[PDB]
Amino acid sequence: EVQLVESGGGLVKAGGSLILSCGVSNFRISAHTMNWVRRVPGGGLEWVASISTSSTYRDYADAVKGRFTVSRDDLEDFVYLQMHKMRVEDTAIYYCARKGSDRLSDNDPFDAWGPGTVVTVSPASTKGPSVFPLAPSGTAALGCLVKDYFPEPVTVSWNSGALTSGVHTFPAVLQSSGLYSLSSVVTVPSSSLGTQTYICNVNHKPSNTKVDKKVEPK
Amino acid sequence: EVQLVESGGGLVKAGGSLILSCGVSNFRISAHTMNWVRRVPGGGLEWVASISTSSTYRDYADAVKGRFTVSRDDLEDFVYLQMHKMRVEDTAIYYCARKGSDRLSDNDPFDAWGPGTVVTVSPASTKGPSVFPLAPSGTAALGCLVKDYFPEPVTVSWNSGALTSGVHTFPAVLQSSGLYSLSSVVTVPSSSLGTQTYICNVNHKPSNTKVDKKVEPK
Amino acid sequence: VVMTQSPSTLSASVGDTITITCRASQSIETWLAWYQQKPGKAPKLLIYKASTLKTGVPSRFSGSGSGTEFTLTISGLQFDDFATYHCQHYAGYSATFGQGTRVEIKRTVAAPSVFIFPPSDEQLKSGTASVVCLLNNFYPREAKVQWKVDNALQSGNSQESVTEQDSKDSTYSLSSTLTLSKADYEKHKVYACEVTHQGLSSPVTKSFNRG
Amino acid sequence: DVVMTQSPSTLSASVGDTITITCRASQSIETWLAWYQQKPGKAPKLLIYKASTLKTGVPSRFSGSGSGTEFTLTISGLQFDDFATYHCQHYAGYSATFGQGTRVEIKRTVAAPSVFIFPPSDEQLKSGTASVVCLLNNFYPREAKVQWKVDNALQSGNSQESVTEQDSKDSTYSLSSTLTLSKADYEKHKVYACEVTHQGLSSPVTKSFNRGE
Ligand SMILES: OC[C@H]1O[C@H](O[C@H]2[C@@H](O)[C@H](O)[C@@H](CO)O[C@@H]2O)[C@@H](O)[C@@H](O)[C@@H]1O
Ligand SMILES: OC[C@H]1O[C@H](O)[C@@H](O)[C@@H](O)[C@@H]1O
Repeated sequence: EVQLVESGGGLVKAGGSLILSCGVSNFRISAHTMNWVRRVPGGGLEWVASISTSSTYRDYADAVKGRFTVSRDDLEDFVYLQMHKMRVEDTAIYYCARKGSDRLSDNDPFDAWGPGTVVTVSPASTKGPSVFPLAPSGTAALGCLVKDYFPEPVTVSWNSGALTSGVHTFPAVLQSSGLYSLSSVVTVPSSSLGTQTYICNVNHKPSNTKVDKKVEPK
Repeated sequence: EVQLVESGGGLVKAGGSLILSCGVSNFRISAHTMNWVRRVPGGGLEWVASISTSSTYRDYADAVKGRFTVSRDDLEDFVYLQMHKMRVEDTAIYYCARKGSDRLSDNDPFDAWGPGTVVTVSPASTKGPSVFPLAPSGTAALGCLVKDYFPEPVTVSWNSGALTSGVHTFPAVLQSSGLYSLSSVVTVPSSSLGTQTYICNVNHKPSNTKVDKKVEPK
Repeated sequence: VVMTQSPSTLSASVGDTITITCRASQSIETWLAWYQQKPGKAPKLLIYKASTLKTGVPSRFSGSGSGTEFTLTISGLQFDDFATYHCQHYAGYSATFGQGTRVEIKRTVAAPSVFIFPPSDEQLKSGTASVVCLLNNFYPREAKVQWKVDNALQSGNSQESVTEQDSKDSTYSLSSTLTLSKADYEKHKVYACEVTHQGLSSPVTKSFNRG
Repeated sequence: DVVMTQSPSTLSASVGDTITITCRASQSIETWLAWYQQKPGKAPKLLIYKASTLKTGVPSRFSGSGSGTEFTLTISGLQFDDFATYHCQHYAGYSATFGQGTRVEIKRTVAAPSVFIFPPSDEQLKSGTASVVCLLNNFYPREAKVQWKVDNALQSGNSQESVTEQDSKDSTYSLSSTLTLSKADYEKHKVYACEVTHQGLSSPVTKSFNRGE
């Protein structure tokens, strides 16, 4: 029996990119126009893209034109769908489908379909950080923890840029949650912990978030 | 200047699949062998895969052979890398790189590289569910909440299969965390809440997890 | 070209002869196909060029029409035929679908029995509160659940799941889970789920007070 | 298969120095050898190929030599822009293979890390997550090891680390390690400690705190 199988689905943040692929069993794709179709949550089907034999014609639904790309690999029998700038309404089950019939003509229905791969686009394309103090215990260390933001980057200054000496802002780490986190620290004279106020200025331009956190002994 | 740009990186669970693509600016890929290379966390580069002009040969590193596939689309100038059965040690920055030079010769270096896309493979390929009781506050309703598991499916029975009438086990939902969650409920006579014991048997074959939870009034 | 199917939901009895209609915004000759699709499965081609039955498809399926008006007829519904049906205009390099028709077993209207469950202490000690609302054995399928915390309409923090038609009584059931961190859950007192459904003359609310 | 090995793995030098990086092939590769520069988070850039051909536009202080199994990249007069990783590469008709990379860094004296531990802020803890932070400040060279212990129990798998580039004024490195725990798990134990080793320390350094004190 003819078979198709999609790979590559999953969760995507709005604005992100995801690439799907389709492989086959028991036929060769080269004689067929290949298609992507999606089943939206309301239940209906939406044609997404088509690629003719020899890739002579590539066609897209109006809703994805300029964001999606379809390619074919006739020698190892794969079809690809690049999805860029993804939107909430791209959320759907994506199928690869062969255009064909028992007897090929210039315009055939979709006679063979893969089982589908789920693609889910979350609505937030950005997220501002939470900012927590790293409280100081002759030299003391203090800082700010900038946690759970997306995407990069974040900038950190101290005392609106007046405190630069001794400052280290670390590279962000990608947490297992898919959110970024970084720390910014500074060492200062221990005697100043009583008099001087220390404020870290965290700016996250993607989410248009600014946070000023005062760090003081606990 | 010639340019390349990778798309499609992100977080993947071990055993999962992810597909990358590469598009270009200011040259045509058809005259070039195209390559994928990765920079591992220790800092070194590892050649991953190549595809020759006209796709005469597709070559793979020993570590990825049988799991990765490279394809080329010479008409719209894209290269693809399918990555399947992914392993923690596939975690890296992935670059597309063309074999070429100021003057193409029989054997050239990699003269143009994309900026790279980050691919992160988490070690757990499965995760067993937490099972919480849905406590019964005529006819009463009780159940079990089977939360945070991966991948599908989970099966649920009640009282080792002796209680079937009135049982509804719902389709799982994909949570924003990427973990699945489903609830199984049953309606029963309110009079039986004092004497009859109700146990939901949750089985998660992928993680070889079995849980028997007794549901009783608060 | 825009394709419009009707009805959106068709309720019928086993053995019935039913028709599904598809209308095209402009003439498409006979370039029309019909697919069946079961939940979570792939579409299956039934008929193409308006009336040609795909080999192996049972003879109780048939299609007719040309130009702008097309019909799919199922002559003697069997249990296997309850499913969604899709029409499709297909051209050489593109296609477009109608919105689909869900064919279900007809029964009398049945209002949901509503139950709300607070988070278990165990889960709550881990830092997460799952509050579950259950709509049991209702018909037809359309139901609406709204969560309110201290009379505050929630939005974006719940997920729903619905069963297929029960094999014995042809009803549906629905579970809605409102998820909140232990911290946010302890910020409010009254948790309530509000249900509307064709079988309810006014909305039904089930609630509990935290603690 | 051809294996390429670079020497040294980390090369420490001063601005203006002339330095050499060596690359060795496990079998003869004629002159099919290329050298790349790469800065953190950036793409590799081709410097030299066929062992000694400078890519057009690459500054003349870079040069390469060698054939067979022994190759060298020479940088004659290091500028600040040249502190980076350098990679050698054997490239053949279908595949290529790289050395392990050589990091060229600014040389300074050995400096032991100054270690600091931070408990989670009460604010974060009330949201249900506890991030415990360990700071290793201003050490050199870059290799250091940090381990977390909770109630004297060696932890495993619940921490992430990141390291700065060489400080612009004193050329040291700094490192942060974050141990992440749910509020529930965090309130289950008392003593939180990070333990540090570094060649500049004669014995491990431990910083700890007691939850709530
Ligand atoms: O999308 C049009 C058509 O494309 C594919 O068939 C092509 C070729 O392989 C066939 O031999 C001829 C027959 O007329 O048509 C095309 O050139 C198939 O996908 C076909 O089913 C489809 O209608
Ligand atoms: O692999 C041999 C040869 O293949 C292509 O022509 C290009 O990639 C060249 O740069 C390379 O030298």
